[PDB]
Amino acid sequence: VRDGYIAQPENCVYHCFPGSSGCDTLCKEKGGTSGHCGFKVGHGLACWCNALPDNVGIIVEGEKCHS
Amino acid sequence: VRRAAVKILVHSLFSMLIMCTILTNCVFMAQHDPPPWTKYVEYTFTAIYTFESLVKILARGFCLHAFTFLRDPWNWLDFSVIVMAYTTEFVDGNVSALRTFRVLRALKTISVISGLKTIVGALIQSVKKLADVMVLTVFCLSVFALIGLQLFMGNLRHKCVRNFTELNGTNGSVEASLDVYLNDPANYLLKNGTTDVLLCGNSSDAGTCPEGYRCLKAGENPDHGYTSFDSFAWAFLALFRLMTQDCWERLYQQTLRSAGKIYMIFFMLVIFLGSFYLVNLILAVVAMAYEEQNQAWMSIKQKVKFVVMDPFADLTITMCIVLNTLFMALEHYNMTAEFEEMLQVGNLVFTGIFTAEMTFKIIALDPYYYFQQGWNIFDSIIVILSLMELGSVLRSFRLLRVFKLAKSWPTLNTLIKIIGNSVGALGNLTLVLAIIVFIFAVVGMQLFGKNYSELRHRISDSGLLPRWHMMDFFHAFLIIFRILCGEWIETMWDCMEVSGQSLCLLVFLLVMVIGNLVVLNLFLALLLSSFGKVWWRLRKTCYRIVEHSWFETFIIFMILLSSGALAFEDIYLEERKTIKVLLEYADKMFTYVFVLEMLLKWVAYGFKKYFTNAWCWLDFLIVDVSLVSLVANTLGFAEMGPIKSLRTLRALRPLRALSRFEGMRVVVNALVGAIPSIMNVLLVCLIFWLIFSIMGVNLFAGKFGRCINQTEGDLPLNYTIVNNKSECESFNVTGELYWTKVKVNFDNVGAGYLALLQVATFKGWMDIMYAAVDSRGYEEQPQWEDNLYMYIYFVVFIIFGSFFTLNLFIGVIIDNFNQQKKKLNKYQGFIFDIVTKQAFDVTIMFLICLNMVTMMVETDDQSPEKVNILAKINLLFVAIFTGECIVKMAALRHYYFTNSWNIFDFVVVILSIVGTVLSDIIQKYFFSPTLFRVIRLARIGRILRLIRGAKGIRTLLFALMMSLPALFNIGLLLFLVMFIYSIFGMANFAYVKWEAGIDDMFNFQTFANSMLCLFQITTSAGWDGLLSPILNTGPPYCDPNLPNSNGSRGNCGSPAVGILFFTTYIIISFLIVVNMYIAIILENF
Repeated sequence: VRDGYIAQPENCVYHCFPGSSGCDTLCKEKGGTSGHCGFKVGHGLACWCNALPDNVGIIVEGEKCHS
Repeated sequence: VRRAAVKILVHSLFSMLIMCTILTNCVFMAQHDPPPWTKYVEYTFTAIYTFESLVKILARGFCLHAFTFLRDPWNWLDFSVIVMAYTTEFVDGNVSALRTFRVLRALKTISVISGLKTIVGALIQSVKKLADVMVLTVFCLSVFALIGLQLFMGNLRHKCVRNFTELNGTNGSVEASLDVYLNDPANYLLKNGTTDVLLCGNSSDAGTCPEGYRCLKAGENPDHGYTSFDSFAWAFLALFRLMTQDCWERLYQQTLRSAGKIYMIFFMLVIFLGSFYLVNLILAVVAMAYEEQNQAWMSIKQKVKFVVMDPFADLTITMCIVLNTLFMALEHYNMTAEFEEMLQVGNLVFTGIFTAEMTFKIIALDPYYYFQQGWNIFDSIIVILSLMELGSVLRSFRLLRVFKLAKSWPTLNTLIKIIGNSVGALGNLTLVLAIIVFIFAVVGMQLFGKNYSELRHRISDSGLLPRWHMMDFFHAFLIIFRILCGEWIETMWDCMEVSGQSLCLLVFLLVMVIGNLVVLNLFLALLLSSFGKVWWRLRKTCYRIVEHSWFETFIIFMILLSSGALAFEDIYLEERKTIKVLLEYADKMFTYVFVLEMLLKWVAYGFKKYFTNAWCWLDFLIVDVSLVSLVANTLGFAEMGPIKSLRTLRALRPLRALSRFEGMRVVVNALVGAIPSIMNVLLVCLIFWLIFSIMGVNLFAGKFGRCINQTEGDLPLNYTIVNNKSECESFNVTGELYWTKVKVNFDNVGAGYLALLQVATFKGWMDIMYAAVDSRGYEEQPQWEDNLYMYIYFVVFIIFGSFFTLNLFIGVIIDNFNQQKKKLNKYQGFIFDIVTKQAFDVTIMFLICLNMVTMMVETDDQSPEKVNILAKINLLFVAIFTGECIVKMAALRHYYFTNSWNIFDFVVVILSIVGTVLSDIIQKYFFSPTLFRVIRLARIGRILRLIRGAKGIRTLLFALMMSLPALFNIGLLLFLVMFIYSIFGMANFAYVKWEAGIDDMFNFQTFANSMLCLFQITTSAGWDGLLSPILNTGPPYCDPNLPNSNGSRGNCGSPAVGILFFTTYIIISFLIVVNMYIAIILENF
């Protein structure tokens, strides 16, 4: 469907850490499997865990990461 | 032969011949579309110029002449006109590309006069010397342009599009997406009473649209597409405009509407710094010029004897001219017939006295020898003119007699010297300015004349000629003259609409740069040339408490708190009931604490000691006004008479703060200390302005009135339905036609003085002028251009009334201040080895320089791919700097410690690094996250100090740094004045009809709003706009009685106070800024 990093309303990211124990709890709650965090160009460091439906938000592009 | 050519060339019939040839060419070139009949003299001119060139070549007398004799640049120009005329005539095929060059001849007079060569050469030398300061300046503008770009990128696009975007336009080929949300400005809203699309905004502070209107960002660019902040090139232009303050009030209102009220600081930072920079850059430029200078039958005989011996007639005669001048002053718009008849008689009576004196003067003295004295000759000329006038500029000949006071007045004589000096010793410079304006006027006309005429519908609001255009030579001179004033941007958009951006920018900027450079040089030249036991116990304790620091500080905090109370005294007080009761409770406490403070001072030093200080008297007056208001409330008989007025006067509470602040106290004392010196000069300006206002009244009283029907809002057909004021009344069967005079006009001498001020300051002059130069008759409606030649009066006024007086004013201030002063670890080893080399530092600069280019390339919504690429580069760059700073942080053990700037570099990168990571909420809350990265550019300035080669930058940098502390101090006083005025303004100007400068966002209604209007007015921008709503009283434009929430009824503003409020404010700010910029500068050097 529509997949992405750990998102945050309206559409930006949530925060990982230099390590494995960054934000595993929230993203595994959202319905994620994988784990690692990579910078989102222009929008900030984010931790991708995969297989996310459209129920929780994702990284969406096109204009800016706005409020 | 060669001998004969040399003999005939240096002959002096030649200089007059060629000069005459250029001069007739001027008069023919200035013509637009000359009739072919007289016109084809052109190739005869070609003959005279070719003949001259031939003579020059022959006089040098061989083939090497064109190698060793015509090396001179000014002759390359002659060869240019020759080859160009021949290329235009002998061959073609004619797309008219070359005919533009004909002006090149006009510089030949600069080639023939032996002085204009010297002057233009020295001027171009000076241009060459102002190079490095201009590079520093363009860099500063680049930096701030980026700042403005990233702050308001595309923000100036925002437009209140009609709420639409309903649903399923599939997608957007319907008006009733980007098709209609963009190219249907029938979807947008125009600002109130203007043809200008309304901006808007998402931010709470930013102005918002009316219900049913949506604030979308998709539209064409703002005014005309030439002021958009988005993209670096356009950002550089907008900032340049802010730096020179040319019509920046219009831009500032636009951006503050889109971005929000909170971005004012940007403009405040730019206007305050930019003007301070411009003043410093002019000062540096001025120093270079100064540096250059540094580097360098029985019965009749008996009768005559008696009169000549006994004099004593100047005292009586001087009084007569003073009275005469005051006599003509009485003339106003509607003098009664008896008075009108009486006024004429006085002039006739006055003329006889002067004529009689002239006759006596010639006989008593020598008719041939004594009369020759220059002063007497000019005096006689006035007398004959007056006789000629009696034998509407005809009656203004008498006004020249006011200058007779110069012998008895030290300062008027000084101004006379300046006018005389301009055409005298410094007369050569004046001529160059005249010729340069001419070259530009014909160059401008030749290049854009066809365009202005062909495409007038584009430039003009209605189907009529645009007010300012270059099609006519006279009109071209006005535009060139206007550019000298500093109002270049308004006209530049108009030429660009017809001409195209490429050409207009090259010439207008050239005119702006060249015209200002010569005008500044001429202006500066004139300036240089011009030069029991219980009682005892009580005294001890009271003296001690006042002396104690905490008590003094407590009062200082109290005054600031007291000042704060005034801020909440705006129109929203009824809504804010909780605060309202507190303010009332507070007011009483404030009055008491200050009165207690006053009594305490008396006990400590005694009445005699306390009263000696001026500040104590100042403190006393403020507490008395409050106490008087307080006693009136307690004693009864409230809400009557002038009690409201006493309440408005408590806006002077901030003044008490000046006494206890050491910075505010020193500046205030210096400003008032120099007031006596300023005062005599003000009289000279008043006298000089008096001549113009009186002259203006003869020329314009009653001519200005002109309104039409209420629906239109502008004058009716002049030669058609209404032609006269009397005719207007006859046709007023409907209530629609109101005959209303323009707000600011010369109808009275006092009214004339106000009108001159607007013209003198160059703000609001356009409305004064259009009413003035369209004047048709004494009571007749103004025709579109009828009586167009009046602009001459304003040009004459502007050159003499404002430019000379300001120069005189600057000179006396400079003179007064001078006299006043006079009167009184393998890796560690490697970094350590390589840190010293110059190249390593250079690499960082190149990356930073590259980074500047990376930010310089971004427009608004450039590309989906481009933003990602730019972002990747931007992300790479932040990492590069962080990596670089950390590795070099400890090259040496004390490396971080050695340089402060290196430590500062870590702070910007850490702020920047967190920004990207925390970017989710930062863009909305902060100005922008990308804006922080522009701080790295400022690091480049460090290299400027390092470079050995240019000393020009150092002077500008040193001047700014030395004078940096004082800018803050004047700025504080300015703010205090702004604070005082807004409070004064809030009581008086609340509920003023929203017309002109007062829109919805900029009002005097609230303190937040009042500060914005006052801030713009400090630099005089928009003062004319703000004043206009205040001035009008009564319909059609205003409403006499409209219910208001406060007791003040109706939306009309009071004229006596309104004129008083703005004019004093405009002058007070001018004195605060001029004295303080000048005092600091004089002290510094």
